Amino acid sequence: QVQLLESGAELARPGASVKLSCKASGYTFTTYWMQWVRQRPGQGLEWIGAIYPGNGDTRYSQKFKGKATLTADTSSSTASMQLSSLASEDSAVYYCARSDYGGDYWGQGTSVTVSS
Amino acid sequence: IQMTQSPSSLSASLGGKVTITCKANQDIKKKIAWYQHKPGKGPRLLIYYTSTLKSGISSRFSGSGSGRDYSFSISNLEPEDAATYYCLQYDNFTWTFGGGTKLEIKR
Ligand SMILES: COCO[C@H]1C[C@H]2O[C@H]3CC=CCO[C@@H]3[C@@H](O)[C@@H]2O[C@@H]1CC(=O)O
Repeated sequence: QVQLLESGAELARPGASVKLSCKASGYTFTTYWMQWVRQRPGQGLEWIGAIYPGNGDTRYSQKFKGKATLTADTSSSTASMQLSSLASEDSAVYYCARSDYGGDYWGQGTSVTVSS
Repeated sequence: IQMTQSPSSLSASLGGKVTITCKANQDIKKKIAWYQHKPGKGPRLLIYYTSTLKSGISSRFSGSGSGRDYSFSISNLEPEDAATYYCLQYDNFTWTFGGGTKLEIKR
């Protein structure tokens, strides 16, 4: 019954920004962490950051500080990730996920393409 | 926290057992998990806290280790096991994936 519904594909120009979102359904949104992960073409999974909707706490991979900003809206059970000052290397597939001892649910993944 | 996975890729026949390893740059207190990522599917959690099997996951999957060194194994290899596997440390409220291991099956 549990699912994470991820937002659609994005196309942006260099220097622009995009905001991806993920709506949770089937579990208590405010008592678990939500993770954001990146996967560039032909590369492995990379952690971006996490947010705990229940209190707004966030944790970031040092590499993504200044690039990604995580937020959450408890009334809509939605978590968002904003990517700022987009560049070529940001072109990749992004996933949202709640993955812990109690459940493992991932968004379908969405592409962000950065081109002139 | 850095994670180094080995091997980067391997080819094995059905019915056999394969083992992958992961090394952290510091003691992660057994807070390691293993994920399977099959092309066309989202990542899937298999093992956590080093040796605990996730509910609903086949007992053919197992893990062991301590300190900085951990291992993950798949016994009785099946065709559906073809995928890329990743270790994931989750200590200190952070996540760090290993580089991944691409597992290919032989027939
Ligand atoms: C980085 O996110 C915040 O830290 C939490 C990460 C969670 O990862 C899970 C990964 C895999 C399997 C099982 O549960 C892990 C979970 O215990 C871990 O919790 C972190 C927060 C905490 O330690 O309480």
